[PDB]
Amino acid sequence: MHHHHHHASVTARTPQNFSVPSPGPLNTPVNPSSVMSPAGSSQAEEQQYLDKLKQLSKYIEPLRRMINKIDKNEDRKKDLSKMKSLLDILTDPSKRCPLKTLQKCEIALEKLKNDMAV
Repeated sequence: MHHHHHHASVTARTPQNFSVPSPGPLNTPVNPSSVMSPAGSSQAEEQQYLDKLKQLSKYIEPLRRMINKIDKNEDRKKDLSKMKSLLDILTDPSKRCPLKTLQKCEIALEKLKNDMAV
């Protein structure tokens, strides 16, 4: 008789950002008319789309620090809305992040970097 698992209990299930479910292989359609990938060339686009969410998912933090050093400048008071926005965007809890926001955050944060580095 082992002795170690005596403190927890299986009561209800509730995942949190990739915990229980893990959609990997896409070879089982369910929606009507699904021929947007006959040759099977849509994995790198489905992977980068999610990989891009994770790409800026890192820059989403540095923004918080910027929001302070930015509001700190009366001349760059306008940029304050850029960091707070980018951060408020990339933090989308609906898991609905279109390449438009990702690409914009990357392009925006990039243009804001050139002005931050003197």
